[PDB]
Amino acid sequence: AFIVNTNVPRASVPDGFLSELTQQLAQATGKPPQYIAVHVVPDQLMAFGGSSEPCALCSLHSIGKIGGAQNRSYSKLLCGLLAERLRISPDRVYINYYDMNAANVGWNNSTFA
Amino acid sequence: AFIVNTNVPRASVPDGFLSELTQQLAQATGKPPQYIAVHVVPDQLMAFGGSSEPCALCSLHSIGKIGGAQNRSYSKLLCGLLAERLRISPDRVYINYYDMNAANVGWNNSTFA
Amino acid sequence: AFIVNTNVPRASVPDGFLSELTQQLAQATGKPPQYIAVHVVPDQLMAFGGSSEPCALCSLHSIGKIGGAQNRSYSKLLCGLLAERLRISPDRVYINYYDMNAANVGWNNSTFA
Repeated sequence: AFIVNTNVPRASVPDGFLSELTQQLAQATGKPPQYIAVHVVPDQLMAFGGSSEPCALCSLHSIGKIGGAQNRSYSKLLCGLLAERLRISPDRVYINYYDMNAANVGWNNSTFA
Repeated sequence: AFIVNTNVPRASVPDGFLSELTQQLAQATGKPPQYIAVHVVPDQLMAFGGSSEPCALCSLHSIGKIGGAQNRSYSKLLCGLLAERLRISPDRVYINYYDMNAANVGWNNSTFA
Repeated sequence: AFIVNTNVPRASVPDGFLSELTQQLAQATGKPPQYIAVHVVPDQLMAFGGSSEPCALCSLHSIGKIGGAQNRSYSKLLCGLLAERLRISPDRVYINYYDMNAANVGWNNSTFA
C-alpha cells in the first residue's frame, strides 16, 4: 500500500488522483493493479522544517520490489506526482519504504506466506 | 496496537467496535486487555485494486506474539470482524504485522526494554 | 518524522505545539530542525486498555539516532510534552521507534543512500 499524509486541503486533491497513483504504482512495481492499495489523507496538521508550507509524509509497503535502485526510482515518480498534482515541493516530501515479509501481511483471512 | 484505516463512514462503525477489538485481540494474543490499544479511522480516501468499494488498511504491532501461524490466526479473526461489523470483504483488507523489539517501544516515560 | 495520533480534541492542542515538537526533537536527536517533520492527528477514535480516557499512539522514524538509551530519553521527552500540553498520562502513550535504512527513505526525488 501507498499512503500519503499531507497538509494540502481536500479540495486541492484532484479527482482521479487515487486512480493515477494506482496505475503508476502498478507500472512501477510490475504488480497487477488489483493488488495496489492507495490512501490519501489531506488537511493534516503537519510541519516540515518548522514550516507549514505544503508538505507530505508517505509510506510504501510492498512484498518485495523494494531496494536501493527501485526506491530511487519510486521517489522520483512519487515526488513528481505530488509536485504536479498537489503542488508539494519534492524537498518537503519524505517517503518511507518497507519490504514486507509475506508472512507478515494479512489478506483474505490468512497471510501471503 | 491495532490500527484500522477504512473508507467506511463513521456512521457505519457500530457502537462497541473498539471494545470488541480490544477484547478479541487480548484473547488472541494472550495479553491482558490493559496493554491493548486500538485505533479506528473511518471516512478515508482510499482505493484497493482501483476500486472505492469498502476496504481497509490495518497494522498490528506487538512485542512478540507475531509469527507465521499466529499472523494467520489474527488475520482470520480480524477479517472476520471487519466483514461482520463494517461489511468489508476479506479480500479488500491488508494487515501489516510488526514484531517490535521491546527497546523500540516507548511507554510511561521509558521503553519496555 | 514524528507522528502523534490522539483522541484529545483539536481545540485542546495548544498553539505552538508543532513548533515545540520540532525544536525539542531537533535538540534531542542533534539533527537540524530544517529536516524534522512532525504530524499531529487529534480527535481520533481510540482506546487504550479498553478505556477512552486521553491516550496517544505515536511513531518516531529516524535514520539512526535510535537505540536503547536514546529511545528512553526520547520517551521521557515526548511523554513529558504530551502530559504537559495535551494532558495525556504517560502510561497511556505508546511510541514506536523505527531505525530506517537511508536507502529506504525517499526525499527530493531520490533517497538518502
